[PDB]
Amino acid sequence: HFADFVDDRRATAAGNRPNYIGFRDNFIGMMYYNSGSNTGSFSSQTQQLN
Amino acid sequence: REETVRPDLAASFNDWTYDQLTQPPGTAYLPAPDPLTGPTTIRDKVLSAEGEQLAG
Repeated sequence: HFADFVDDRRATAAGNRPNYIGFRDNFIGMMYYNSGSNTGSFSSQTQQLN
Repeated sequence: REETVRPDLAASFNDWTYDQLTQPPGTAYLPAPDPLTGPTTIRDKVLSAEGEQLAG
């Protein structure tokens, strides 16, 4: 980006900060665990039994 | 064939009451059992009040 900006010839350049973006360890936060408002459901058919 | 016309249907012609008609089959009246005596009604009030949450 920049590291110092005085006149149009007299500037300097530093590389941007390294930013790694990937998924979490063990895929934490992919799946709504312990969110009561939207829970998953394992049930048989005749499914009145979450 | 007209010898066996069962002559009290012809007496009340177009005026048949309930005992002269073929009814759909069905048993008599047995009273409905107590829902307190159900197999899992009271024990759901007891096992949950011990601290459990039940489902199934």
